[PDB]
Amino acid sequence: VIMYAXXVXXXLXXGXEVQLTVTTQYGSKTTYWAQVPESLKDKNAVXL
Amino acid sequence: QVGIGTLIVFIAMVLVAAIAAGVLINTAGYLQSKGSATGEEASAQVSNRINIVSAYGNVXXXXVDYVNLTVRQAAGADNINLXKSTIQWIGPDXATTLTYXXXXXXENFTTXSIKGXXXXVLVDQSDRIKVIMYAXXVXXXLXXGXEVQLTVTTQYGSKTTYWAQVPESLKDKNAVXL
Amino acid sequence: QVGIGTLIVFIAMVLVAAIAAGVLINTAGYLQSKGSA
Amino acid sequence: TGEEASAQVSNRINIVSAYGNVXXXXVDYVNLTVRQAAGADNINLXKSTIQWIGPDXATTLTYXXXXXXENFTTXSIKGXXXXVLVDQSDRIKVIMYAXXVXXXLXXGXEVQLTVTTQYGSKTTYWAQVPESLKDKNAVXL
Amino acid sequence: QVGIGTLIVFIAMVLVAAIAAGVLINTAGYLQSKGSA
Amino acid sequence: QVGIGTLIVFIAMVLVAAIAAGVLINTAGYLQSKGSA
Amino acid sequence: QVGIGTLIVFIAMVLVAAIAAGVLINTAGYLQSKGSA
Ligand SMILES: *[C@@H]1O[C@H](CO)[C@@H](O[C@@H]2O[C@H](C(=O)O)[C@@H](O[C@@H]3O[C@@H](C(=O)O)[C@@H](O)[C@H](OS(=O)(=O)O)[C@H]3O)[C@H](O)[C@H]2O)[C@H](O)[C@H]1O
Ligand SMILES: *[C@@H]1O[C@H](CO)[C@@H](O[C@@H]2O[C@H](C(=O)O)[C@@H](O[C@@H]3O[C@@H](C(=O)O)[C@@H](O)[C@H](OS(=O)(=O)O)[C@H]3O)[C@H](O)[C@H]2O)[C@H](O)[C@H]1O
Ligand SMILES: *[C@@H]1O[C@H](CO)[C@@H](O[C@@H]2O[C@H](C(=O)O)[C@@H](O[C@@H]3O[C@@H](C(=O)O)[C@@H](O)[C@H](OS(=O)(=O)O)[C@H]3O)[C@H](O)[C@H]2O)[C@H](O)[C@H]1O
Ligand SMILES: *[C@@H]1O[C@H](CO)[C@@H](O[C@@H]2O[C@H](C(=O)O)[C@@H](O[C@@H]3O[C@@H](C(=O)O)[C@@H](O)[C@H](OS(=O)(=O)O)[C@H]3O)[C@H](O)[C@H]2O)[C@H](O)[C@H]1O
Ligand SMILES: *[C@@H]1O[C@H](CO)[C@@H](O[C@@H]2O[C@H](C(=O)O)[C@@H](O[C@@H]3O[C@@H](C(=O)O)[C@@H](O)[C@H](OS(=O)(=O)O)[C@H]3O)[C@H](O)[C@H]2O)[C@H](O)[C@H]1O
Repeated sequence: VIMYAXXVXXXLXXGXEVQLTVTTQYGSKTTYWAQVPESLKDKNAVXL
Repeated sequence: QVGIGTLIVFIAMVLVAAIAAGVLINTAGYLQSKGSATGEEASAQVSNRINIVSAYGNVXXXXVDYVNLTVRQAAGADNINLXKSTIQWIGPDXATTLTYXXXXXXENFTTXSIKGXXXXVLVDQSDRIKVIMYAXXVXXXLXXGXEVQLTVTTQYGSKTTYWAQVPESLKDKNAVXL
Repeated sequence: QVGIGTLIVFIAMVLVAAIAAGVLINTAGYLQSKGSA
Repeated sequence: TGEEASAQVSNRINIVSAYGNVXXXXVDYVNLTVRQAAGADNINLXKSTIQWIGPDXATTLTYXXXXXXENFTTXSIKGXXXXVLVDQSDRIKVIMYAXXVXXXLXXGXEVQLTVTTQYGSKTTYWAQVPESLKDKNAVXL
Repeated sequence: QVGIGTLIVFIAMVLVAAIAAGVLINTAGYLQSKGSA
Repeated sequence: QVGIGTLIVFIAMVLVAAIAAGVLINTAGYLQSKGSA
Repeated sequence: QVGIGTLIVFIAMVLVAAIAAGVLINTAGYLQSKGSA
């Protein structure tokens, strides 16, 4: 699932946390607390 | 007619179970997110720690004016930011808690680089950053014998203590090792 | 009707235990890699 | 119920270090430096209470604004707010007048501080004054 | 009505876990202060 | 709800280990500085 | 007439859950005092 964060919000810096709820058509809800690593120094890709 | 009655009650049971089933899962949804985050932060607090390799100090006239520390990230430590860390100075005159700045003085410390690209972050195991502390701008210089207690604390809460004991004599020493 | 209600809740209890099982292993997975390092 | 109980267990307030002033020949202030625990949310120190089991008076301290009497005052060591811990890197110093709560503090005396947050998580710190305070401007209880 | 029974029993396990959780934290606090001293 | 109860108890264990780990490292910290002097 | 049956049985479940719920609450209380001491 693709999400352009610099267009949705304002491009997350370090530490910035986002709470996502993916709700299916029938109604089932899945929560994910995607928290950016507190440091992004010399990292090409991170694991939220 | 009894068939008509049980049908409507049956519709109630599937809806009542669905509500009970639903909130049973979303409650587990919150706790698993909190449980996952708690495990990561708890391990970070234990592991992401700063090791103090060495500490020296410039000597003017006969009183130590600067206190420098070469810091290195501990074993198995992720990125450590030296701007989100506070150094607590338990000296002979004051007891302030130093914070980060940008070129030292006052009740703030500055970090110059030694080996690395970033002069404020410990990216790899092989980087050393020098923590500049102005003793003449925090207390009242640092004469002989006057020891201070420094505890560098990272943002996660890891604490490293170092007793900077000035040499008992400061005569004919341009720079000494605290 | 009680049997029907039990079956729906049974699915939730199965799924809830799976979620609790999952985080337990995944947390241990991160810890072993951090511990090994 | 699930949300509240999880906050009760998880959101806790940790204590980094303690230090206090030394006037004449005794300790008059007992300052702290608190920090959020693993995954703790916003901790409002204005809604928390500190239980003081001292050598003399054993009371429960509430919050005020500059401290004396039976209250504590919270200054901000590092952060935007000075009464609530928001980020993991926030440090707030609580100030407690030991010459107002009790009759100052001498050597050997120990204080049992229980910092209970609003939700209920309790952190206990056994502040022990050093057994000698000769020629010390500040100590580390 | 089987779903109803789960709800209150669910609430119970939240509390007993909270009660169980506490006894370790405050106990470990004592050995924390005692061990340091 | 057995899974839900496991989660909160799991949060207890990590914190307790975090407290216990904090004791040993800081306790060794003072000994390190005292021993060096 | 079928709706009368599920009402009374519903009353049984909440009490049965409450009876069971208390059992863990009070039992956890004993080990809390037992464990703390
Ligand atoms: C801890 O590390 C800091 C790193 O900056 C070091 O700082 C330097 O101390 C010098 C001195 O007080 O020891 C000071 O020296 C003056 O300025 C120099 C330069 O212009 O910066 C230079 O003119 C002269 O010193 S030197 O280059 O001959 O050594 C002197 O006039 C530096 O400015 C200062 O940054 C601390 O000394 C050390 O303890
Ligand atoms: C190590 O930790 C330090 C802690 O101070 C951190 O320093 C801060 O970095 C911020 C950013 O560069 O990441 C910078 O943020 C300011 O505020 C931003 C926003 O309004 O919040 C933005 O205006 C600017 O930053 S940025 O969006 O262009 O990146 C900036 O004005 C803080 O000023 C800076 O102290 C380090 O980044 C970290 O490595
Ligand atoms: C615990 O934390 C409290 C936080 O307030 C701290 O309180 C301050 O102690 C100062 C001193 O160390 O006793 C005291 O100093 C006087 O007042 C200063 C100012 O007007 O506030 C200043 O005039 C003088 O001190 S200084 O600026 O030269 O250092 C002095 O007359 C502060 O008023 C007091 O709030 C405790 O010390 C600490 O233990
Ligand atoms: C930590 O907790 C403190 C608790 O005092 C909080 O500060 C207080 O917040 C109150 C409110 O929650 O904003 C505010 O209350 C005032 O008085 C109320 C009433 O008359 O008693 C009411 O007018 C307003 O509040 S409210 O009813 O809308 O909630 C408000 O004017 C207190 O003045 C304020 O000190 C801190 O913010 C928190 O961090
Ligand atoms: C080395 O150890 C000696 C031990 O005698 C110590 O001196 C004594 O300290 C006492 C105290 O700890 O300050 C002091 O006690 C006096 O009497 C107390 C009471 O009336 O019995 C009380 O008034 C005062 O002490 S206290 O309650 O505040 O602790 C005090 O006036 C003794 O008189 C004193 O000889 C040295 O200080 C230490 O360096």
